[PDB]
Amino acid sequence: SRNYLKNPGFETGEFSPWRVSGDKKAVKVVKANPSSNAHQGEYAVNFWLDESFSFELSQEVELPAGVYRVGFWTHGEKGVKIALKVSDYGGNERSVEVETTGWLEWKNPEIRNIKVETGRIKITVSVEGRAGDWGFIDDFYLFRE
Ligand SMILES: OC[C@H]1O[C@@H](O[C@@H]2[C@H](O)[C@@H](O)[C@H](O[C@@H]3[C@H](O)[C@@H](O)[C@H](O)O[C@@H]3CO)O[C@@H]2CO)[C@H](O)[C@@H](O)[C@H]1O
Ligand SMILES: [Ca+2]
Repeated sequence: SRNYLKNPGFETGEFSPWRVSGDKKAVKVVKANPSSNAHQGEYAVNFWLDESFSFELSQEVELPAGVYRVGFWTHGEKGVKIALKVSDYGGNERSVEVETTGWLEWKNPEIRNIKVETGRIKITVSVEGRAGDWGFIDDFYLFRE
């Protein structure tokens, strides 16, 4: 249960060391109100904009060789396109795609059986929304299997 991602729940109230790329103004760390918008703790990433938007959240990690799994938790407006990607670990990029389906309909994208041979991994989440779309991202984990 040791989690290899830093600030995996945004509980500092800030992004660091997660990088935000793309339409940054679409994405914030917020103190969830109601708290149910977060999956753990008090804070979550919330995205929203009044026009269409795309962004990515990423973090790179140095890790012991081993087999790992990565995932997180999300919910939001019906039809927002979210992808989880892992790269730089030794193999080709792996991904999984999910769409949100409404408020508090939690999704748990996950990638398992990731054989880290480079001593590194990069975790990227991509979000693509239409005008007015929104959602929450929280509670990342990178575990050794
Ligand atoms: O079931 C409806 C849900 O709406 C959510 O609200 C969405 C976003 O999560 C929220 O960020 C956004 O709010 C805008 C902006 O970010 C905020 O600072 C400002 O005060 O209001 C803006 C909207 O006018 O609103 C969208 C919905 O439009 C709630 O997060 C969720 O709890 C739930 O009510
Ligand atoms: Ca949290």
